[PDB]
Amino acid sequence: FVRFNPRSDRFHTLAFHHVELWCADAASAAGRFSFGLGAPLAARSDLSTGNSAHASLLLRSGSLSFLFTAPYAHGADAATAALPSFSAAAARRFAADHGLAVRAVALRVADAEDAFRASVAAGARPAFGPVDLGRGFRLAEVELYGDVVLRYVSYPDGAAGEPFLPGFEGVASPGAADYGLSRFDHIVGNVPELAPAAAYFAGFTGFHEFAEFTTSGLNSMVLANNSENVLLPLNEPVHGTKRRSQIQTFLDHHGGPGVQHMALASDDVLRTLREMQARSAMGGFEFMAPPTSDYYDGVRRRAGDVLTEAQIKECQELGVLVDRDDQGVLLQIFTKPVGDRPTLFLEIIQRIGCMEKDEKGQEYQKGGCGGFGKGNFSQLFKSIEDYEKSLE
Amino acid sequence: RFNPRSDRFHTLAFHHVELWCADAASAAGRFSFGLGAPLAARSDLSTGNSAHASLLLRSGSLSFLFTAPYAHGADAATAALPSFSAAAARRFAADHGLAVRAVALRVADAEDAFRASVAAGARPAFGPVDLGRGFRLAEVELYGDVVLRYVSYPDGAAGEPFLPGFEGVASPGAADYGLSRFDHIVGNVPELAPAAAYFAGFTGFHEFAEFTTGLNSMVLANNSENVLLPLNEPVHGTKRRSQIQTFLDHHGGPGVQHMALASDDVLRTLREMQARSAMGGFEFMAPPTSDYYDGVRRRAGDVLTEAQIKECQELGVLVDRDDQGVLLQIFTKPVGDRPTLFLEIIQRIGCMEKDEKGQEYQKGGCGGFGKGNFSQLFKSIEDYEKSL
Ligand SMILES: [Fe+2]
Ligand SMILES: [Fe+2]
Repeated sequence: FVRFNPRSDRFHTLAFHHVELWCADAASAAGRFSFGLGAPLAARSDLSTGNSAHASLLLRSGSLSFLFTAPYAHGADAATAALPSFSAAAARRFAADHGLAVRAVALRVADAEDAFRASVAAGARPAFGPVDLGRGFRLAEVELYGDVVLRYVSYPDGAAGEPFLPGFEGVASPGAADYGLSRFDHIVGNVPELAPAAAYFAGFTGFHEFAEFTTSGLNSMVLANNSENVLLPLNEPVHGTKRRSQIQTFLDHHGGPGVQHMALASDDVLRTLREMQARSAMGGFEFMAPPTSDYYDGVRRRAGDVLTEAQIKECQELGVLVDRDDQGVLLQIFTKPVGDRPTLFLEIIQRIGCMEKDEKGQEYQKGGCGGFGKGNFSQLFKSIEDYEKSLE
Repeated sequence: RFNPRSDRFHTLAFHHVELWCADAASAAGRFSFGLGAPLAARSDLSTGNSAHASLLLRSGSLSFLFTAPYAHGADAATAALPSFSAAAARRFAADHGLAVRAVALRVADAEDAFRASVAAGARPAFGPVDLGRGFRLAEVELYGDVVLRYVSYPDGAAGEPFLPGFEGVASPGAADYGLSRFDHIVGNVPELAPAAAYFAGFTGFHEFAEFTTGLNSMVLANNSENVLLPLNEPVHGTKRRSQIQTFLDHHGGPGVQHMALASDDVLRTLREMQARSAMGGFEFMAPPTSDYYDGVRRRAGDVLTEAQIKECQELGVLVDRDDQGVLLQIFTKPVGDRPTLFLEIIQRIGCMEKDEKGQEYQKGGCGGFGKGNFSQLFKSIEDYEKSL
């Protein structure tokens, strides 16, 4: 149901800006994600650019921005880091600690200095004080959950032509094309306990609850900004049970709280999935086994009035799950872990519905249109369990 | 000129090369796509291995293993590679970043290779052990934190994925780009003489070639000479900082500088590889300017056609020759973040010594190592700095 929205953000939160993974080797991670996701390299900051502290590669597709960063070892001169908050020692420990993982969830805000200030005044634990990067660009960080930080980035609307962040050199893509992913939809974190994680996070941002799924194996709650275009869910495990909670399994292998999955939206998910799946065999990402025709007979009954046989067929061929909503239709699919451990994975989706306008010809879509796959949980759990037992 | 055939143990050929990292999935995936080597075997949590995640890529006879250690809830006993040590691997990655940890050769008897090696000076790294099904493994120190690994197994075991404990992975939707075998693997050390004395000393590998130019080099080889393992040391002086020292500096010690991978049709191979550079594959050294190709016409116009020279020029491949042999070669830019490890793609033309029946055995090293191209090499990187 639609939960009330008290529009209580403590600072103006515009939208997701980017995500940064602190890696063992940026070249490797960025390189694989670039062809695996169809996100050409767009900016860079490394030795070739005068940064001898860290190597950073920014991949982009539509409005999706993925930053991959790794520390140099010797001859490293910290003062040359394009990202002032970088810590070689911290990064090195991060990589050994979790393998491939998300370090920063960055949101564009009206003013990074005021967002930090209002955040710390409301309990946020500071991670990196506000600094100017140049051209009206500001950055600040506070602790989100575990060793993941919530990063604030602000700049004049007129500076949006910047490749990424000051200090980053733009990279052109002439012999390059994307697969259709356009934006981050939601970023989910796993914590040992929801309430305290939620109280701290909602308490310093003013973000409100948009949705919740409670019980197997987990309790989830989605937090959103005023306009609800920024969605940050949190999961906690449910103890006891039969098999170990999939949430606990992550905390165990990951070694603590962290980003579990990131949902990436496409406006034509079928075209996008075909491109990704064509790359699976040679280093790309793999997807969860497609459900069986029974599941799909069910989608014909559940939503045969929005998808066409040739579409539902495509869905079954790729392994896409389909959910219906009081006001929208959701197509979603999950990849297998993108790193060495069964921790971080990706979700690819497309939302159908909830379109409206704002005195302009551009028709915007309501955030979270179609839900989060509540109807598919049953199947998702069965696919996960089966694969689990399959791993014995 | 003289092959003393002094091997202290039976060295059959290159078996695989293992790179250690904190993140093997990323490295393996990028390399798979960049080299055209589909996944052929794995050993990890999904196979009962909670100590390390290992991925084996393969193209023809080339085998690349990528390994990273698990951090929490790990059982060391479950390692498929008994020599693996989590703490040593973590330290290795923080020290060198993405790099080659092991150069593995297939030998007659791994135990015999080890015993014969330490009997002659080798620093032991891991004692011989039986992995099961006739498979044996041992390791000794090569240079720095890189080890020379020995594996052995009966010709009937060849019917298995990799080493016991590794699960085979089928690649129905996967095709390679023509890379078929390792040609040579080069290590950089601070001082050549002692390192080469040590290395040639415990293996019995003889000196195949030598280049005394800012670096000096010796190429050691096994009896059949199908295993070539060169060494470089930097020569200090003049102005420019030795590219060999740059490696040592950024890498933090001795280590593998480059691996030359051979293809039977390198032009065909390079087109596939270069078509993927823009999307995460590997980048190469910018092509030499046309005057260089005016040069290969002059120097190899008798063995290569105009169409073939232009193809080389489009791809940026360098050409060189010796007596009875032609070498085609190209260098990629660093494969990881640090200006250290890189790859060399080549094809050797000639030295097809046979008894009139058909192509079956080419002498190793046919065409040299690119001596005639060093000057273009110095110029290509100079053109990089002189283009910030
Ligand atoms: Fe999701
Ligand atoms: Fe070479």
